[PDB]
This record gives sequence, structure tokens and C-alpha cells, in this order.
Amino acid sequence: TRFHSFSFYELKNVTNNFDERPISVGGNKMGEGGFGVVYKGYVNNTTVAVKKLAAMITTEELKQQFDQEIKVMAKCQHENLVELLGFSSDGDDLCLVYVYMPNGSLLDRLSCLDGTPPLSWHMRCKIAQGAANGINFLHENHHIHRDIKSANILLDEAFTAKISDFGLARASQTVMTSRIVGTTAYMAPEALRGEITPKSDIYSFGVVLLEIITGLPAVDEHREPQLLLDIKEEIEDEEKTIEDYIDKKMNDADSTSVEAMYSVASQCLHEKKNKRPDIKKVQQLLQEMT
Ligand SMILES: CC(C)Nc1cc(Nc2ncc(C#N)cn2)ncc1C(=O)NC[C@@H](F)C(C)(C)O
Repeated sequence: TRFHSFSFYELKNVTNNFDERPISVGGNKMGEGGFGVVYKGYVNNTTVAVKKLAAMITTEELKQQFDQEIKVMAKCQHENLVELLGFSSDGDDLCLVYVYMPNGSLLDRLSCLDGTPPLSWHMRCKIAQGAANGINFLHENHHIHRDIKSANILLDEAFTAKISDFGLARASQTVMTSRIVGTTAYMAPEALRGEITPKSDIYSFGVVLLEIITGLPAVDEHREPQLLLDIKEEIEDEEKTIEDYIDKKMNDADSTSVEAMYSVASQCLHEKKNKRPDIKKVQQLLQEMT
């Protein structure tokens, strides 16, 4: 509940003065998003993940997300969610300290970033389950994630799914905003129009399920089709099948359970929010799959 307050200068030292070069070329950079850069850190015998908030066009605004990340982190602690260890305010330089995830993000593991071997269909089902449980806990606690994507599903040594990035998270199937925030490749139709509903989180999870099946990122500029959702259309319009897209980097994948995960994904991806299943139903269908 109550978080440790680190001083900016402690964090600078622990991250080799926020060395922005990738860990692959001897830097501290593990990844980046639109609102910040994540660094590897070594605080008091603990390897940590330091997210330093930054405009990658946002104002501050940034501080609103900082207060929101801590507020949700204080109330939401669970087996399938990341754990915040601390924070740093000092001027415009805002940092959040997390538990270091040895298997990084689902997005990076599906693309085998840095020579990691491809994920077994067995681990993929475990991840899908864990990721769904984390969303259930957030919803049961009247919270909408708003940024469900494979980059925001982190993995430990045992490949346990851990939902991250709560900077956009909101306490709660029809609320309204103005100013649309999130990742468009994953965003539900209603979400792109201002609607704040837990049903949007489910849609996004369907996009994640297709990435899990195919090993393909939601959007790829140098791919035909660019969008993974266009391949969902091709399946539903008999122009192609799910087998034509099952990740070729698997051997333990059986069309039986693969078609089952696709069935769940298809329901998650219903155009009309009320036709989509709730998180508890998604959980049921995934536990039924194995
Ligand atoms: C950056 C990402 C691609 N990557 C990570 C995120 C992370 N923790 C973290 N926790 C919570 C939040 C938030 N909000 C962000 N980051 N811990 C480790 C990583 C990471 O990259 N670990 C290294 C492994 F991916 C590997 C050794 C295979 O490179």
C-alpha cells in the first residue's frame, strides 16, 4: 500500500545516468512507450525496472498519469499484476520503480527479441489465462485498464502473466471523456469515440489473443495486411482459415485448442460492446480450452 520514496539522484546512479542505449548494446534501456522509457536498475541488492515518464506530445498531464499509477497501484495488488516498489517526484523528472521482469513483455517474446526461444503453445495458454485473471481482478475492483496490449503484459521467470501500465487506468458500460487516450491498433470502436467502458478492455484482449495465436504484432507497416484485424475478416469471410495463420514457430500447437482460443478472441472482438463476453466468461472459456 504505502510506497518507498526514492530520490532522483539515487535512480540516476542505479541506471548509469539513465543510459538510453539498449541493454543489447551495453545500455540500460529495456523499452519505451509514448509516456516514458523503462531502464534496468540495481537498487539495494534488487534488480529493478525504472520507468522515467517523458513526452514521446503530452504536457503534464504526465503528472496526472503519475498520481493515477500510484493511486491504482496502492489499491490493486495481485498475482497477475506488476508490483510497484517506489517512486520519485523531483521537479519535472518523474520515476516509478517496479519489480524486474526476467522475461520482459509478451510482445517482445512473441517476436523473439534478443534471441529468446519462441514461446510453446503450452506457455501461450498459461499467459492468456494469467492475463485474463489480472483483467478480472481490475474489473472486480471497479477499474478499467484502458491500455491492454501485449507490450503491457509482462512475464516473470516462470512465464506468469503480469499486467502493467496503469497511468491511463480509471475507476468505474457507458462513461464519456473527450481527448482519446490509448494505443489505436488495440483500441475498441467505442474507445476511439470517447466511451470509457470495461468492455473496451475485452476487445483489446482479443487483439492480444490473435497476437498469441499468430505470433504477429497487431499492426506492422511492412506487412500485408498491415493490421492483424484484417486477417480476422479474411477468416470470417472464408478467404483464409485460422490454420493459415497459426504461428509457424510452435510445435506443441494443436488445432483443437488453437481454434478454441480463436473462438474466445472472435467473441472478444464483437463490434457491438454488449455482444462481447465479460471477463469472468472469458476466464471460463480459457480454463475450458485446457
Ligand atoms: C520495458 C519492457 C519491454 N521490458 C521489461 C519491463 C520490466 N518491468 C516493468 N514493470 C512495469 C512497467 C510499467 N508500467 C514497466 N516495466 N522488467 C523487465 C523488462 C525487460 O526487458 N526484462 C529483460 C528481458 F526482457 C530479457 C532478459 C529477455 O531481455
